[PDB]
Amino acid sequence: GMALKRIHKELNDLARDPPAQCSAGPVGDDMFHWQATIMGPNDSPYQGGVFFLTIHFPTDYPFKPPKVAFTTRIYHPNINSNGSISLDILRSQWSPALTISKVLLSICSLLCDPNPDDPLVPEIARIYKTDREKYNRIAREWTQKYAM
Amino acid sequence: MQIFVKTLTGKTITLEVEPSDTIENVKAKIQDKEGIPPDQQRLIFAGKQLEDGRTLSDYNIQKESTLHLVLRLRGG
Amino acid sequence: MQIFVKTLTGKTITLEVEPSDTIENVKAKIQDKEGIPPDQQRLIFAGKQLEDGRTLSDYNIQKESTLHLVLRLRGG
Amino acid sequence: CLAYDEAIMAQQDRIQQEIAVQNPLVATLAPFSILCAEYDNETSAAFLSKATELSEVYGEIRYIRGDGNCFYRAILVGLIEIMLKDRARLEKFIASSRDWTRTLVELGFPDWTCTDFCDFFIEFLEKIHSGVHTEEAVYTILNDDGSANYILMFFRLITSAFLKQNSEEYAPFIDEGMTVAQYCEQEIEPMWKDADHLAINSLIKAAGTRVRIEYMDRTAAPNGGWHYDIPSDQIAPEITLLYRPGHYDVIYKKD
Ligand SMILES: [Mg+2]
Repeated sequence: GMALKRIHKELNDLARDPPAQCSAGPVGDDMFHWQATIMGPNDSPYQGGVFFLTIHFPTDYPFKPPKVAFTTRIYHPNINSNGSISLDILRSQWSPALTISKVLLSICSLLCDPNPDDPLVPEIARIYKTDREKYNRIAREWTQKYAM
Repeated sequence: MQIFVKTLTGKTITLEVEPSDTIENVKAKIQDKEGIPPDQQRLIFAGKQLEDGRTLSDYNIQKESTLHLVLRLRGG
Repeated sequence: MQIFVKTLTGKTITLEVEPSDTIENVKAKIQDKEGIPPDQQRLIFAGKQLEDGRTLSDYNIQKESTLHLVLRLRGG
Repeated sequence: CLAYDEAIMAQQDRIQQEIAVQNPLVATLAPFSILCAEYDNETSAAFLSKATELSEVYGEIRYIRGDGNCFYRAILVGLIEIMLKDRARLEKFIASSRDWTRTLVELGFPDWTCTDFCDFFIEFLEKIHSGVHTEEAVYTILNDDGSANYILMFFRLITSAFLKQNSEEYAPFIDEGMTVAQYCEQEIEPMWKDADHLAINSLIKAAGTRVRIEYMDRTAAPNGGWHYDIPSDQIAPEITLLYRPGHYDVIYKKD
């Protein structure tokens, strides 16, 4: 159906022109479930890390958003302990003109620049805001522990 | 009259209202019972998102009607 | 004083108003010129919707200010 | 909490499912009496009065699902109905839709997704033109969610494009804290978003059509009811819609 045709186009474009730091695709016969990887940005406390994510496309894609969560634990104000991601593109501001490539770019961008408006993990947001030295230390420690 | 407002969890809130009550009035009423600011409430009846300035009568909401209460996304 | 009301048809309506006039009064004046009932009108100034019971002075609307008018046509 | 935002998303999906089971995307024609039968003198006298008066002029109503997309859907049904009766018009609209497609790329829309929606809609029209799609097949496509929503996205896209083409004029009409750019990305381009006058004006002018909206509210009205023509400039309207607070359906003159 139309969802499957669209998902194939998303895969083709991503294979041909992937977002920097990012790879992704189906794990098996099911086109509706992908795994993705993001390399920790350089000049970030996630540097050297490899972070895995799970993408589930709904049956009415692209008219509803894909569901995207980290499976690698990560220390971040906008990403919670279940790997849930607080990013407008995934919920309030999804449109069918967007692609999984743009979602991955947006997640990368979020790793470098956390959103301070109504953060998903308030404690970590405080530490980012007020004690960057400690935030970077812990983020680096979790990178070593979970993402190496 | 009696109308019902169904929340996220399935919980049904009963309200007492006039047909000429505005949606804003109904949201203030819901605030009185659940303590949810009106700025965070969306009301839906028969597919339609209900406008603050309009009345219950504008949408032909009758006795024992059930509206949906859907809170606004917070993000972050 | 004079104020201007721009519409999506591109027409500018010119109105004669006092700072003490309500938004309701302004809508009645638009009806006299254009035939749109006040309950079908939405007036905007400074990028926000104007409330019927407030005055032009409450919103700092003054001599030769420009308002924007749309119809209440929101629908799904 | 994001179990929060996800729980809301899940609830929104369940509400939409609830509406979908009850009503198709695009109903078969019904006589106007059915609209009147929604009302009665005991509890909805004002709406009954409006509907009965409209029954003098209108013979049929085509109910459009209330899923947030009803304005776009009513218009595209209206347009496709013209093109089914007017083969020359269809041929012209194909050529013009190919123009909209290049216009979207020129304005910096996302390349391949927007072109994919345009191409799907153009192929659909070409297949009506060639006779590969019968009238019955067309209504089946417009009721099959995947294809129906692909097509509807074309209309969302040209609505957005027209607003962006005319951003300076239209910026001051926005009342919810957004630029024209932000309004397009948040309120026009996504599915499930209601259309307001700004969006309505844009779609009708971008599609090059002429619409009469019968404004069926409870407000005491001059003989015949309140109505609005867009554009407002003496050609007869090509599409007639019924607006009741929060919702659009398509209606059809008796003669
Ligand atoms: Mg008067």
